[PDB]
Amino acid sequence: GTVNWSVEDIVKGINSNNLESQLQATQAARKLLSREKQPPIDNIIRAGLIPKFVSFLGKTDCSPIQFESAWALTNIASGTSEQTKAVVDGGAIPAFISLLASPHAHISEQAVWALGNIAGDGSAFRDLVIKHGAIDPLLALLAVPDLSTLACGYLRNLTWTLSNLCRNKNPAPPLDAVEQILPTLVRLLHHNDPEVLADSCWAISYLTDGPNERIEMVVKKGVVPQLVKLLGATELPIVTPALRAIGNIVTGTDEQTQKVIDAGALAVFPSLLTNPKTNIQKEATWTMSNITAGRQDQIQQVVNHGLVPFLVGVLSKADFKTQKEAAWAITNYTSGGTVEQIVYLVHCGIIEPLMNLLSAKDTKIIQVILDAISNIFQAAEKLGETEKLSIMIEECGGLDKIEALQRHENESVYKASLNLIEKYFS
Amino acid sequence: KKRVLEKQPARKRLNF
Repeated sequence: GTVNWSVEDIVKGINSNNLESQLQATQAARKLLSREKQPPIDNIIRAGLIPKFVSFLGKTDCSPIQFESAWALTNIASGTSEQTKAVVDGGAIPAFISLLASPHAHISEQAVWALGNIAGDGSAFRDLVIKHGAIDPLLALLAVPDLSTLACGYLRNLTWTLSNLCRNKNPAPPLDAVEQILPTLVRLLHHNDPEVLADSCWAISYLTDGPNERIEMVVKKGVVPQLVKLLGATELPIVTPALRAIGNIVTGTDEQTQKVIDAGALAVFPSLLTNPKTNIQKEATWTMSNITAGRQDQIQQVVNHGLVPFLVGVLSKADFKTQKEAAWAITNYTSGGTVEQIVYLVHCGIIEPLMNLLSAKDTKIIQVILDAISNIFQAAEKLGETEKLSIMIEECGGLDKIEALQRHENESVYKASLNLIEKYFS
Repeated sequence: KKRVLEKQPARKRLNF
């Protein structure tokens, strides 16, 4: 008889001095907040029930009311930032951290969920939860020989809460906290459950989004092989975070990019650059562009894996954002590549699609394309072959696009097009 | 030069 209660009855029951009346009222409140039709969180907050739930969180003798209040506060902290702030202002962080060590698995799981919802609000509440000392109990909950002995849902919730503790920036998670969490996160990254894998991979992608110091921190744990293995997975929820993490890693030093390459990541890109999902193609092309901005030996490893034809294909037909990432990749290739590599580019058939891409409203893509065409023309000069390249660019209908860009609102575009016209077409 | 970009897990979850 706790279904479809009024906030008035719940308030009257909780305000009584009868622990059982309070328990039934809190259960009614939980059921009201556990509905799928927009829970009445604001009504429960305006009634002043959060402090009473926070107090119930500490009644060890009555574990049912602890569980009910934890569920209710978890659902309240799942809403807007203001509702999570109301939960935190009730003093719920320390109460949930204390319940993390409860002998009842369901109560501890609800505490993990509540702390995860709180930390997911932003950097401020995340760092506050970390200051209150939640990392040590959370990791102690996972300190077991084999993770497979834990319940699937419990482990998934723990993984999600940790990933939220690794999330958000400005500021990024504390360095000590990341060092304390990484071992368990890597242990979870090798688990067999797809949801745990996806969440731990998202956490790793979070930790690798930043300065090269954090990327080095993550890479020192030896996760690049596992990340590449997950990159070749069949489930998109696992491939997406893996690709994001690989991309973040290759945005760092050339040595970290080489660590990625040595793990065999390039061998997976033939299918990533042809993935039916647009986001996968876009982020794979972005990763390829960051790889082509590396050393010449890395460009040569890209060439050896036969990925230049796939970039040509992406430039020929793909979403405009993927095509722009491919143009950036080609520009970096030509800017850092050897003459033989810049010639292999044309031998693969880049000129025609790269020229067809010049007839776009986006100005930055035009600047990138014209820089790439300047670099290729310089590579041709270096072999006394500019004339044949010019005839090629004029045959495919590009010269018309180059001379049309001589009039353009942006200045650098028309300046570069005029330079090219007067320097290689006379 | 290395550039930056521009299925994620729920930031907050409601039990049931």
